[PDB]
Amino acid sequence: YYDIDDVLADGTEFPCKFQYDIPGLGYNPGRPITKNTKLSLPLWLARILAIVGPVPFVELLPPDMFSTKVMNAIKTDPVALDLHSINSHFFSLAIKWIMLFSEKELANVVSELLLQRAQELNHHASSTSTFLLKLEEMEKEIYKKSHESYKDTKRWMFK
Amino acid sequence: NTEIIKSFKNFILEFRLDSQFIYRDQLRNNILVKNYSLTVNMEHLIGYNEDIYKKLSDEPSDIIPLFETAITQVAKRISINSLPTFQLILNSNANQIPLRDLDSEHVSKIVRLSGIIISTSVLSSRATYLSIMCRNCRHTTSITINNFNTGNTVSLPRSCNCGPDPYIIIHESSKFIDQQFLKLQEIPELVPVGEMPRNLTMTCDRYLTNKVIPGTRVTIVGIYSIYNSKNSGVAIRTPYIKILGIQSDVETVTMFTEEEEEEFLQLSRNPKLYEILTNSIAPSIFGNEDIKKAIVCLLMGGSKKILPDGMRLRGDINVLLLGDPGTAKSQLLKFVEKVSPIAVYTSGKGSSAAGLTASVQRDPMTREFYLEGGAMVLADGGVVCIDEFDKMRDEDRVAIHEAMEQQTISIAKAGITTVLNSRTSVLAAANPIYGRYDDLKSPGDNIDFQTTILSRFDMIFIVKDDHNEERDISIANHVINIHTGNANAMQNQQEENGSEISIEKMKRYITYCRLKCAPRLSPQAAEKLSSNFVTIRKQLLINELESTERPITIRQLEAIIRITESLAKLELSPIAQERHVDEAIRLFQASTMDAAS
Amino acid sequence: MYGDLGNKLVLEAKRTKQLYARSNQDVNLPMYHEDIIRNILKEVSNLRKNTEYLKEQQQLGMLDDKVAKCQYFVTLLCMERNKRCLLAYQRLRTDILDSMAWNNNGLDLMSSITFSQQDTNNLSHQEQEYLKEYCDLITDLKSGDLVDIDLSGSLVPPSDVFIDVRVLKDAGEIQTEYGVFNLIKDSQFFVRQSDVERLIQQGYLQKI
Amino acid sequence: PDAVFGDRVRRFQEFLDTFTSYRDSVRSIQVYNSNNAANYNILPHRIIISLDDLREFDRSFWSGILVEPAYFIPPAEKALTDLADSMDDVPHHPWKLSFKGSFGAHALSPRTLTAQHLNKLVSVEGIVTKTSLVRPKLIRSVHYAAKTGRFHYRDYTDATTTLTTRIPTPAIYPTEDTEGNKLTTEYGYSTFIDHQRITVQEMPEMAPAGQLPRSIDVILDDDLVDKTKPGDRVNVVGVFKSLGAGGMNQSNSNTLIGFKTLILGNTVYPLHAARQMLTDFDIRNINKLSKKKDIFDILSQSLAPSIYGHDHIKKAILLMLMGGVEKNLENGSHLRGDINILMVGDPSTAKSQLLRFVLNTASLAIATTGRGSSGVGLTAAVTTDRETGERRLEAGAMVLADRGVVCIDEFDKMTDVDRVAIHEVMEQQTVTIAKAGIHTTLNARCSVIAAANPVFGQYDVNRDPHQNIALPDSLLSRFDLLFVVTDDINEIRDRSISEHVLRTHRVTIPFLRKYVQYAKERVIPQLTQEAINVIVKNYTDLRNDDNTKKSPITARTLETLIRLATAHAKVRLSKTVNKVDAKVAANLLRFALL
Amino acid sequence: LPAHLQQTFSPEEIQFIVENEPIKIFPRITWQLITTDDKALNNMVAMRSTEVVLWIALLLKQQSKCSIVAPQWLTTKELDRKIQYEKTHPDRFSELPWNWLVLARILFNKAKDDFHDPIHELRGKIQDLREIRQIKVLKGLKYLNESHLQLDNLSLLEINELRPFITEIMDKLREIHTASL
Ligand SMILES: Nc1ncnc2c1ncn2[C@@H]1O[C@H](COP(=O)(O)OP(=O)(O)OP(=O)(O)O)[C@@H](O)[C@H]1O
Ligand SMILES: Nc1ncnc2c1ncn2[C@@H]1O[C@H](COP(=O)(O)OP(=O)(O)OP(=O)(O)O)[C@@H](O)[C@H]1O
Repeated sequence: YYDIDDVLADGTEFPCKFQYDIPGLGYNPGRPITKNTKLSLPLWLARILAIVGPVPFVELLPPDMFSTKVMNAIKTDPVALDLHSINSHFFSLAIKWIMLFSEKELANVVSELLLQRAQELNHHASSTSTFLLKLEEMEKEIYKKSHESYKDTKRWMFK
Repeated sequence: NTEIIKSFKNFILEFRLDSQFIYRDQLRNNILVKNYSLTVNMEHLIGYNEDIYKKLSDEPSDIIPLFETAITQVAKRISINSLPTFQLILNSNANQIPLRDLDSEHVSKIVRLSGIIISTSVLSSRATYLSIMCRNCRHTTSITINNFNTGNTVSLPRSCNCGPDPYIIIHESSKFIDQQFLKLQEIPELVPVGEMPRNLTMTCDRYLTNKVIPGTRVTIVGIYSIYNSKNSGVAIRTPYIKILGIQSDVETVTMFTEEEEEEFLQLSRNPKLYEILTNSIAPSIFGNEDIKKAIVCLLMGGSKKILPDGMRLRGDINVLLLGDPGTAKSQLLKFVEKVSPIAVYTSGKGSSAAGLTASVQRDPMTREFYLEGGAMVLADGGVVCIDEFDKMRDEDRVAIHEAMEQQTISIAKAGITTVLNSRTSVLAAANPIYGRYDDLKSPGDNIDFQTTILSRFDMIFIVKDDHNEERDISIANHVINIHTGNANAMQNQQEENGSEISIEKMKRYITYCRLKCAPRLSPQAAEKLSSNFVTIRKQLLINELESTERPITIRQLEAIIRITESLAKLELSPIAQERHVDEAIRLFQASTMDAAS
Repeated sequence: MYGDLGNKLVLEAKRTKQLYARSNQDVNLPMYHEDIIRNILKEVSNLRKNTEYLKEQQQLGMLDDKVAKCQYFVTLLCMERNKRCLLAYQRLRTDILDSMAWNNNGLDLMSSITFSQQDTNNLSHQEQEYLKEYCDLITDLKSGDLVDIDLSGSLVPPSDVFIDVRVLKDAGEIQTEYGVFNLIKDSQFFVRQSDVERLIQQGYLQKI
Repeated sequence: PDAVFGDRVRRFQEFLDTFTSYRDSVRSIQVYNSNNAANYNILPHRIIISLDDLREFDRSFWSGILVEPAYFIPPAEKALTDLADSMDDVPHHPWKLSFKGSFGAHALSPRTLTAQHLNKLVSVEGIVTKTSLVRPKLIRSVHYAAKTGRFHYRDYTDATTTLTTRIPTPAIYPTEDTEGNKLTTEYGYSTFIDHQRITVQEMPEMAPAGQLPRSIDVILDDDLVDKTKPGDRVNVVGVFKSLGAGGMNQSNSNTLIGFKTLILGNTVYPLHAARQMLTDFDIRNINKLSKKKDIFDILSQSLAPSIYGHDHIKKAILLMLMGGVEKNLENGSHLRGDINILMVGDPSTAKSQLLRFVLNTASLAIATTGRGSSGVGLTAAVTTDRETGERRLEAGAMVLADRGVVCIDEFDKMTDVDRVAIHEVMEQQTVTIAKAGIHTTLNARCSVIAAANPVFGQYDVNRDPHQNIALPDSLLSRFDLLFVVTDDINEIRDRSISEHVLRTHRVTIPFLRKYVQYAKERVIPQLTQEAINVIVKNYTDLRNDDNTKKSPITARTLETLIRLATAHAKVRLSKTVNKVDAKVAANLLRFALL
Repeated sequence: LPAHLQQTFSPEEIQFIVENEPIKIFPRITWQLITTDDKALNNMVAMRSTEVVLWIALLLKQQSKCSIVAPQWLTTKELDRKIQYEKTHPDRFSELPWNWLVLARILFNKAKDDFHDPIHELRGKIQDLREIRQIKVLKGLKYLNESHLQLDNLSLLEINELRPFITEIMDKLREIHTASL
């Protein structure tokens, strides 16, 4: 698949900095970029630039506010949370985070989250200015199939 | 007695029309997402329910909740403890005796009202499940208080072997329901002789509260029971309604069904909307094509930017209509009132322009100064409409200068100083200095001294009086068809059902299309309007050197960009284009020339 | 910054899916964004002549410097990052006209794929030769079956053998095979099952 | 008790590890308070329990605190206070809690009340505008039989224990215990506590437009009284609680609620959307950019990111907002050390634009909208009887203006009765009033920002530049800067405007608010003979050129001419009044006058 | 190329696999059937059973020359004993006819006016049993482990209704479990 769901999800930004000083700039004069300078990085190049060197080039700093000031909020009540305005996806960004990181700490704690969100979703499936709908919209695709199954299954079962 | 209970638990688990098994098929659907509520439907409920109501009419105030104990006992059958009690919602429709027959044969019978709700109180609490302690003997019991005869259905007795009235209300194991005391007002059209309208009071339960905003048409069905307050002659009491269910019309908070939007998308792909509305908006208006297009863009509006800094832009447009008497600027304004979601109509004499926005007064309880009234705070999201902008000089201009252009007032009267929000949209229709002389002299003499209001509004029409001998005779042919014969009421009903749009369809899709899409104009248009303005200012600049003064300043240039954003809300496209924007200036280029001649 | 227009390119690609796949089968595919893809065809042109300068200096200037190797990677990576989107929008374009090509693959005057979206019927006229190369290929798949099996429609299973069907919006005399049914205007039938399958998908009969 | 006490004791062994990191903290805070009190020749009992130490490893004990918060908190106190004595008993007041953390979806905006969580933990935010009185209250008085020398003991329970609805004691003070001894009471060993109610409005931006703001109220205790100035973005957390008898205490009880909403809470916090602690890093960088000799100009251009030009206006706002000092005269009247600028301009020329975004970075300076009811600087003797026998001079609008800024509009579109009030508060820092009560001189450090419009359209050039608004010169003489905004039409000027509005329908702010609020805490030079020698020469030539030209200036204008340069050195963050500051002060007035 | 309903069955063919099962009739009539799975008989005798496939018998009922016998568990005195073995056993469902829900809906179109008093009793005694199954299914999925389930007695219909969501939740959590190591 050409992956139209997440090719934009790697289009999002990500703040990290350098370890070396490189004259390769495309961001606009002053072609030497000084080291340890915090730069907004798109996920695609930044994923492999933290790999290619021994010592890689980009200082991968963790955006630990996407670690510590939300691990607490999801370790309390997984019912109505801001899962969305902090990150327009919470799923593949968590996937491609853990591939470089490989730490089972938060890899346990979102595994608690999903079944709890799923526990709402099935038994929410039988049949307002800016922020609110997309709480109800990141869940949409995941169940847009599901209640459309229940919709026809009544319409055969009755007359 | 009891056993009625057995006549209904053995009745709602099987009532159906032909093989759909509906009430279990919705209660199951209603215990899941938490609402805990019912409705009733048609006739046999009526057919034998009168045979129950011939033993419920005697007191439909205590054995109405004898329904309520039943459905909990069918609820636990669909569970297998955290189980609340339920509520009821009714339906009935034959007519509406407005406010006439209200003491003789209507104590504790089912009534139906049509009114306009005006005033909401703050919430409160009464209990429904308590726990009770005897003082020195320490008895423990629990009493439930379900339906009412306001307070004091039953009291607390003296028997625990401890002393008299030893009973106290703990707050550890208690539930609560909320009441309203919202006030109802008579719809001002049904009983005209010479009278002034009256008013009643009512309460409700929590799973039907906060469902109304002030300024709406509404209908309601409920009881007409009587309380007795001891804060006037013999022992007289007062009337009030105990409501049951508001099967209202629309809200006029964006949840609705899906087949509504299906036709809307099926209509919005046909690209004839801009021309077909101008015939179908006002079925009683001869032409007036430049003015008519200004109204549809006024009703929907643009957007609002809270862009990542401190300040903000104002996403709205505000028009004026000044001209000779007999050019239908008046009766056009009643026409926007019914079609708007929220509309008020205060169009006359300003009505004490300091008391237009805010009022404070002493209080019957605690002698306090709190905020009560306003014409603007009622009218947010929608459109107001006023007139007579010649003979108000007192406070009408000093009250709208702050109310417009930033839409952020704060009252600094004796109590609070709070910046309450406002997102209003104004409209006015004045007279010039008897019309003809302002079109037969130097083009001044419109407002008595100041033009500073005129820079605050962008769109200005200046109509006039021609003498074209073929357009009047059609008009004289027009209005006799609409006065008597009512043949165009049969004609426009004949072009309705495939080509035109009635009034009740226009209202519902405007609130849908505004509250879904969010436009933005394309950067290819940025070269277009910039090249437009520099000669527009120059056309003004060539006029000032000829000793011709007055008014154009830069609010209009940031008003055209809202105008071109307006039809983008109409087409519901997330961009804006060039055939989009060239028709937009074609409305405003026409209104630049009349600003000079 | 770099692949920014491709982000909003694939963003409006998301709208084309949700328009079709939620409402109904009737596609009315919007437009091809030649104006949008000409912008990224301009940036890929400027980016390509950027690296051949450093391909020219890597033997003469910095002398295959480690900095220059990373400077090749950003120019390498931003190419293919752009390359990922521009075909993905290209595939989701062509993976929905096939559904138009399948359901009306020839049932009644096939090569009349006219009276159909004239503002985009010149757009997909460059894709018509792609489209008809489905249509030519779908013909020999109909004939290359060693027995006669229908491949044009009839996807819902049959239930009964007698179905009341009404007609409207149609005239003339059709159905020369399987016995002529003599279609007059606004007159219902009461027939067997297998005949009307080639006419309901044709869209002449209306209600089951 | 065994069932209701067992999970107390099992918690009594559980939470002792949940203060492994606080059992140091709770004794370190008192050992010096025990020390300094013995060598004078002070803090309450705050034990902040986080969520984290009670959610990582207890679940049954957890959700009891967020479902039934009535059988758990006096367990947590009683097991706390023994650790106070088991740690500290050798040297010769209950230590209640605060409970900070997150909550997981209990940010009930009080426009909404709850059906789910009544009698539970609630997090509430908003603004307070009531600020009622303070009044002590007894909890325990000790009696003493003066004959036979023996003592007694008595505690009074009330609606203040926050949780247990005990049998009340409808009594004030008893006499004659079961003896023939006249009872004596020791008041030094009788303990007291205070009691203060405050009403909280709604944050009037996130409540959607269908209603006026609503309100509820909260009873707090001594530990955070006088912390709540009226006009603070406060955020409280406490228990939800009903009290009062509804339906039985009077008979027939028809349509009378008897269930008052109360919050018996703890631990308020001011928020900001005064306490901004910065590290060594940012405090050093702000000195590092202080080393540049251009940063007065960069701050001018980095303020209003929408509007072209007006750099004379733009430097003035940041000069005014940061503020110039007033050195009070010892046994003498202090002078004006406030600064008070004014604007006027022909309409739609961004005169009200920059007036509303000074309120976002205001640093606790909440202004009005200039609606000129009597109350702009006064009280109007509003007491509301304050529970039958208390009369209070309720603060109208100057308790918010103190060491802050205000802004009001529409001067000529006002009556007379506000203009007499703005006379007093400008010539004098204080108002003093005796309406039906007490003469009281309460102090105020204010600084107005003005906005008016000319009367007769575009008539400024063809007539006198003066009298152009003709409001009384009592204020014009008390003001200094009358910027007259031009709107001249040039084809390169407007073309530049046209794209810049268009480019924005789609050096930082929080660093800027730190820099000024750090610069209110640095020392004030005032002292260099060199800079005072040049400015008086700079005065004298225009003292020859004020009277034969446009506008006569006075001696108080010299007190500006120190004050602008005095604040201009506050931008420099130095203690030497340089020379370079005196050149921008002269040049700013030269555009203001010519 | 359906591209519409691919990952599961539509509800119109789940009846198609069950209609090809045989039941018993009471024939009436007297070459006849050469339908490649036929067992045509001679002049057929009434008052006797015969295992006949379903879909031809529904067609044989429209011309109305035969009659149907209900299967042996379709009395109200039989279904009651099913509701007791489950109400004492909240662990799972006990005893299942395996195609019961789709079997009744075919049986209520001129296959209901033949049997001895089933109206106002049978739809009573079925629609209760549908939800009691699905109340049981709501407690089960909350207990979801990794990659191992226990569904013992489910109708084919709920299998067509639990299907299109139960995959991609456990599949998406299969990633974060496996890509963690
Ligand atoms: N262009 C028009 N098309 C249809 N009807 C019109 C038009 N202009 C006026 N009328 C009719 O005039 C009738 C009475 O309107 P009226 O005479 O009150 O206007 P008016 O209020 O005097 O105008 P003005 O507001 O300028 O004073 C209405 O029934 C309306 O139908
Ligand atoms: N001189 C200016 N330069 C740039 N933009 C301006 C200027 N004047 C007005 N604008 C634009 O016009 C909009 C509103 O201006 P504003 O309403 O503040 O005028 P005003 O200061 O209120 O005048 P008045 O008080 O007389 O109504 C702003 O969004 C701003 O971008």
